[PDB]
Amino acid sequence: VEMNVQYRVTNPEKYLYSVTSPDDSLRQATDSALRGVIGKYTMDRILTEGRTVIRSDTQRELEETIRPYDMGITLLDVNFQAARPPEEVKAAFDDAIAARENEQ
Amino acid sequence: PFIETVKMLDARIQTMDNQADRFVTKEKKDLIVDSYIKWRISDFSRYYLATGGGDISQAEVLLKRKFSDRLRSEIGRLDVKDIVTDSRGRLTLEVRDALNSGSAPVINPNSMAALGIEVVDVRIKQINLPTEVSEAI
Repeated sequence: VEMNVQYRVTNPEKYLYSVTSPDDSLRQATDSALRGVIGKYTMDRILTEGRTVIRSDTQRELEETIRPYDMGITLLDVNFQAARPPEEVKAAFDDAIAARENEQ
Repeated sequence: PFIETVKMLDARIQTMDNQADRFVTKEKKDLIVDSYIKWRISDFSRYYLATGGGDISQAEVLLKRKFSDRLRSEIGRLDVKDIVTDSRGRLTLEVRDALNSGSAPVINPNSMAALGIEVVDVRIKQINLPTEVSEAI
């Protein structure tokens, strides 16, 4: 799974005098929130149907997580990039599609 | 002199093409999609502020990041037959509408209108299959 997050910075006093390296803290928080969100949902729904609820849950979780830090960062958009399975099972997925064609 | 500098931003429509990438349909059928986007600058000051220095590549990066998400979210609900048989470009039009107007005269922060970018057209160039599926076909 990969994810991209776009954010702005407001009230620079908070950004400068609250947390050391706020960007790294936000990256760690984003990774934690993404792990927590993906943990709850099943694989196939993440692959195909949940790609909208996954992002919606991740953005809310990140906003709730970075609240105590009181960093100056405000959040614009959290967008879900790709949730491809590993290559080894990707071979099996391609084999399944070829199996459908062979069945015909 | 020596006080005012000038930055030039081209108002002509810019074309950004996406290389081959894999998408997952509703039946886990992997597809390889080539698509291009055409965008113009709406607010030159806002676009210059949002992208550091008004560089075109910086705006193209954000456009890529959002467009990939919306396109994957739209394809996830569709059949490969639904995608190939689509001739009115309904999914592309919906993707363009989502890119131009985001989700929450208010302007949503996740919309491209929050930046100085307006998407005028989204089209798909070619839809291919993985080499194994193509060989089976």
